Amino acid sequence: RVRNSNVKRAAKNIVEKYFPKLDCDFHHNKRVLESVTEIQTKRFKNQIAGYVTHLYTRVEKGKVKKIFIKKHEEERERRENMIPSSSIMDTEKIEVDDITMQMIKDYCYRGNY
Amino acid sequence: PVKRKNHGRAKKNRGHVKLIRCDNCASAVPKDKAIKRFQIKSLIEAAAHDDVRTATIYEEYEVPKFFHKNQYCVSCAVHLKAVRCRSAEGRKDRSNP
Amino acid sequence: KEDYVKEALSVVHLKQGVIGIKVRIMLPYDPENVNGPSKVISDKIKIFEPK
RNA sequence: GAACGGACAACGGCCGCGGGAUCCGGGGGCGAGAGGUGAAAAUCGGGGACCCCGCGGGGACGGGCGGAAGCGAAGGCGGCGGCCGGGGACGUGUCCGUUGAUCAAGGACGAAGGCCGGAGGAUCAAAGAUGAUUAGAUACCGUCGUAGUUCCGGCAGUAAACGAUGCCGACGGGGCGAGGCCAGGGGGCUGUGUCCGGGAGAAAUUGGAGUGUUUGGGCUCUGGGGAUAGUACGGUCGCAAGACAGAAACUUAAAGAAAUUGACGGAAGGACACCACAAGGAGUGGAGUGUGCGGCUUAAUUUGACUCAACGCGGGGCAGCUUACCAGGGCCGGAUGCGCAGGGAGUGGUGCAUGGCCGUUUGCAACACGUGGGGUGACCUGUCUGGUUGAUUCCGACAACGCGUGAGGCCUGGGGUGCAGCAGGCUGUGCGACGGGCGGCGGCAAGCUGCAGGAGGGCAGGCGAAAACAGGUCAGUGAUGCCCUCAGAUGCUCUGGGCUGCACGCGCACUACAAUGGCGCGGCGAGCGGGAGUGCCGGGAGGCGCGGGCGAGGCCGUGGCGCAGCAGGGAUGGGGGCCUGGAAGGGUGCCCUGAACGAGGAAUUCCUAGUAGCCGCGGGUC
Ligand SMILES: [Mg+2]
Ligand SMILES: [Mg+2]
Ligand SMILES: [Mg+2]
Ligand SMILES: [Mg+2]
Ligand SMILES: [Mg+2]
Ligand SMILES: [Mg+2]
Ligand SMILES: [Mg+2]
Ligand SMILES: [Mg+2]
Ligand SMILES: [Mg+2]
Ligand SMILES: [Zn+2]
Repeated sequence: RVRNSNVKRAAKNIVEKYFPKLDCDFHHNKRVLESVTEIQTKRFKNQIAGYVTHLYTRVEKGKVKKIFIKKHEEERERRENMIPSSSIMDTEKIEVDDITMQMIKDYCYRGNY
Repeated sequence: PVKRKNHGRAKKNRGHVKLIRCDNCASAVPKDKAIKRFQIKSLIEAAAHDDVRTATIYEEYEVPKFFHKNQYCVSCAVHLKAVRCRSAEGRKDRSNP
Repeated sequence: KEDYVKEALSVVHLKQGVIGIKVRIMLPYDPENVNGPSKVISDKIKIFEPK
């Protein structure tokens, strides 16, 4: 069945606040949920903890664009710092097409068609 | 009110466009107002094309095309669904897919 | 519903006829039951804080 | 305005050439149909149709190209060539020099249909005729067919002759186009559409419908609420049809415009459901009976409800009571304030005066606020293109963002077992399923779907939003306004009768029409509900006396009957025995009689798994 915003916004908060304490197995993922929240009825725990596992599977792939986890940007900034092959050194004697050089005739360098 | 900016037909800078007969209703519609769908399909349908390969005298026979200009009046063109039901803002589309 | 809304009915007899006035009031949650029910509504949840 | 230049042109008039198609004639072939339709008929067909091939005749018509492309003042103009004529734009140190703009009067042109005279007549086709359709059908559909459609000379002078937008002129944003001429420097003129803005506008919209209360460019025409009515009279025109022009009397408080929200649609597209359908099962309607409703009858056969949402419903199984009705008789709860006042009572009336409750929309998924945005505004967005879900459930894109009801969550029962307690075992406490896992679709996905695991993968109920409805209830009420009645009472009570009458119509059920059955013995036998058995008498029903205390149809085995209105069926009726009650039309038991009914017309209900159906049992009523 389809979960609602009372479950999905809840389970979004659980994976967002408490991501490292979670795991892909559901029964461990429910065992954190009584320890760390207060949810009254045992069916509605299973509604939430089920969708937490359905979130934690795709956040393990990192697919969701909304939620944001402290580990997942510090790993991202390592990926952000590419060893830079910027073409400012790679381009030598820049080939600029015939009319593009004429606009730079006042102050010019690296002239090629 | 005025429903369409061109008043349904493509007539601009004319006084008169000669009527044509509907291909389905035989109504008298002007050539400008008439819905025209030029269909170019093969003479033999695509289901039977394997059966004409076995039966041709000719190696590499090309099945000929069938050329017909369906010209529909407005009443039958919505009934034959040659023109699709669109919204009011969807009416101003002109491009074919 | 049986905890949180308490509803009332009183009837009025006037010159014109009978008027019935229903008052249904939602109660605020309070852990001490002097103001409302002790158990929360089942859809509401509490999340603790990580720090 | 005139000239000129190279271009451009479905501009016109005429002449000539040509194109294929429809129809007809004729020849040849073929051999039974063809035609036409939603379906058919009319019609033509062995006297050879249709179809195929050739020839011939004739009129009409230019397909494809053919377009938001050209031209013309408009109507209009589309094969080709030629002649005569016209046209605008462009280009120019050509000419003239204000010759202009707009118009009463007047004149010319003017689609279609129409008219006159002449020619012609293929198609189509008013009228007319038929064949159908239909309740009817003078129509729509089929066939035929005259005027007409065609040409020439004229009349006529009308169109939604529309851009529903007069002509001339000045000024005014960008973009894209497929015109023509010029220039060669994403150029200029002039047409032409389009898109987005500005401004305008009641708005739709709109490069004019802009430059308008900051109101004045010129000129012409028209309108002054609707209807009467584009009618009458007079006039002019016309062969006529009629045209032009054009009132009033009487009458009327609206008619109208554009847009919004609903509702509806024999509009298109979705989605969904056993008050749907398919695939099915059992039926109902037929029969008899039970019961309810109508009608009729009657002293009365009280009454509410009449589409789902009236009709085994009012927990409505009525002998009295109930009980409102009828025939009678009693009785006065006619208090209280000095015969009257007024209270009180009424199953009297009004549910179209009401409360409450309940039904129905719902077996739904809808409803709303805060703030912001769009619009002058009602309103819209939020509340959605799409995908998804039983769900406005969610994913997502998003002038919206955040919330709230409903949905969900929830509560109860059901299955699995952990612990605990205690004794057809009982009841506490938990656990257990979330769609989690996996595969494939969809991927910010929501989710869908298959399998594994599992006791269990949409279990059954419960509460159930906003809005409604003139839904039902005044006959549940010490819930009630108002009206009527109150002593010969519409009060209460008693007795009897009725609510159970019966030519008839209808709803829902029951038992059947039998052999997959029925009857007779033996054997085995449930759950809800947990109070009841016992001994004796009786053939049964039943009775009596003690008294902590229950279990079904059926199924299995077997005997008879053996396709029969038969041991199917058990209706109706007769005689007897009992029970309850004050009182039998009630119930039960015994014997006998032994009806229709041999599978039920048009129609029509319910239903997806421990379900339908079959089969009993218990409880409410009592
Ligand atoms: Mg015209
Ligand atoms: Mg012949
Ligand atoms: Mg004419
Ligand atoms: Mg004519
Ligand atoms: Mg003539
Ligand atoms: Mg004909
Ligand atoms: Mg006259
Ligand atoms: Mg309107
Ligand atoms: Mg009585
Ligand atoms: Zn048509």
